[PDB]
Amino acid sequence: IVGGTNASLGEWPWQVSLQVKLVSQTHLCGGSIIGRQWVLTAAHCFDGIPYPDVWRIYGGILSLSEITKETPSSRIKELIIHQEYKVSEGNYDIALIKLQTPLNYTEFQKPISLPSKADTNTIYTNCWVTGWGYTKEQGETQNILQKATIPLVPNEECQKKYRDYVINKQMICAGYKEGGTDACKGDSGGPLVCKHSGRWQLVGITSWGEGCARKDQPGVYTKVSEYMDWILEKTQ
Amino acid sequence: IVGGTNASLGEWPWQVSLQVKLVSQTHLCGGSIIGRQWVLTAAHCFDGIPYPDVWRIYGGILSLSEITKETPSSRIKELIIHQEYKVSEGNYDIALIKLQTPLNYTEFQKPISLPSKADTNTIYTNCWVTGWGYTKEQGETQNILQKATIPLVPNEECQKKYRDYVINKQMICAGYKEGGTDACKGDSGGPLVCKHSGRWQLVGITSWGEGCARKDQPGVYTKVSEYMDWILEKTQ
Amino acid sequence: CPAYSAYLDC
Ligand SMILES: *[C@H]1O[C@H](CO)[C@@H](O)[C@H](O)[C@@H]1O
Ligand SMILES: N=C(N)N1CCCCC1
Repeated sequence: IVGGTNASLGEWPWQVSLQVKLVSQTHLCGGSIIGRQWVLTAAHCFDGIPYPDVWRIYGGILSLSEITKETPSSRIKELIIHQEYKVSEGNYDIALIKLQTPLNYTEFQKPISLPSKADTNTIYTNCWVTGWGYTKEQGETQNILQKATIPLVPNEECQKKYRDYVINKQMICAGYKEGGTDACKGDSGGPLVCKHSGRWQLVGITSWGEGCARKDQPGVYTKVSEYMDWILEKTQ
Repeated sequence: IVGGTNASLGEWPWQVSLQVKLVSQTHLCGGSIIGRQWVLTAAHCFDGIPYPDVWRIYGGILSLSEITKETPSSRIKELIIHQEYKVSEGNYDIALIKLQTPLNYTEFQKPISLPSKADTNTIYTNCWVTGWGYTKEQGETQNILQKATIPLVPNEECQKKYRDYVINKQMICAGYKEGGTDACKGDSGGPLVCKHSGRWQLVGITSWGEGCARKDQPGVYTKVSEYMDWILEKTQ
Repeated sequence: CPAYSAYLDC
């Protein structure tokens, strides 16, 4: 994250590191526990490596440094990427992951609530980004989970700050007019969460942005409320 | 290479390193540029990691040190392993990598001539093996490309040493009985080039033999002259 | 890796 600080154990108990094991293992993507067997991330995280054997998912951890090979992994029973997702595009950037084994919930490992379809036009005032991405452009993966509060930029004002690219209603933008607060490389698939009724809700999934925290270049996030029928369909 | 010495920038411009990139990068194999879009290498270089969008190919570099994010790298569009190759056995050990974008030849990066089908049984005499492999058993990957010359040993002299392994007309052997000069780990898929009529031509591809220059343990190489049919058939 | 890619490799 650009322009944030260490999180604590149990602040963000839904956040997971997705890792790839080839010759060596490494963090690539964030995601969110939404149920015992279910993790929600971005489609672009599996662009290059769509083989689920290869992937490891880790929860209740504050630093990647605390993950070895003797650490229990959740593994992909099933990888559901929205059919409409095209491998080199920003649309339909969302994937569901069924785990082989249901997770045991703890102080440190909890699911986040999803919004109603009814929450589509709701205005959130208190929104946070988390992950182990870069703190700067030309940065490097962090050991300690980062967090940052970010204001939602309404969709029309976000469109006009990206003339080249096309902002959907199924996208949601966050950032300051200048600002150093934003998601970066390695924050892919991580949650934008907002507090609405005193509880946390996954409002967005880190998707794409032009640079990290550049002046007037807000981050763009898959808007989860808009995929709630897709989520019920693929989870039953 | 074992028994080798520092090659020199331009000495072997067909030589490429084959590397697995996630965030990190690891030199795993060598190959030979035979075409703007074509690299020839060993099938067993992709047994452990058969996923293509994880591989990177670097040509016209002398050291792996040279490489950072700056350094441009070809990517696999198609990976064509020999249909009769079997991980159990070391026969038909040959693979063609089709590069995404065509290569732009220089002093440092040029193809190499394939042998002709009729060249089978020709005895070549000015034979070189190149690669970044180990310089000793249980050694480590080399920063700077290593060249070494080596005599061929004909089949039936070779097949004597490989009591349980079948050495056939589709293979060449090369090494010194008491010589201790050979191809070690990381040289697999790398070229065995023997200068003949007047130019260097790829005669064999580094294949197998657990051991590096054990006395009386000559390197086995896929005999490129016996897959000319296959190679041209696969370059429609 | 385009300009918009938030993805780690690049
Ligand atoms: C060398 O030349 C082409 C020309 O576009 C490049 O685009 C490509 O990088 C290739 O390797
Ligand atoms: N939020 C920003 N800036 N992003 C989202 C993650 C991909 C890189 C750009």
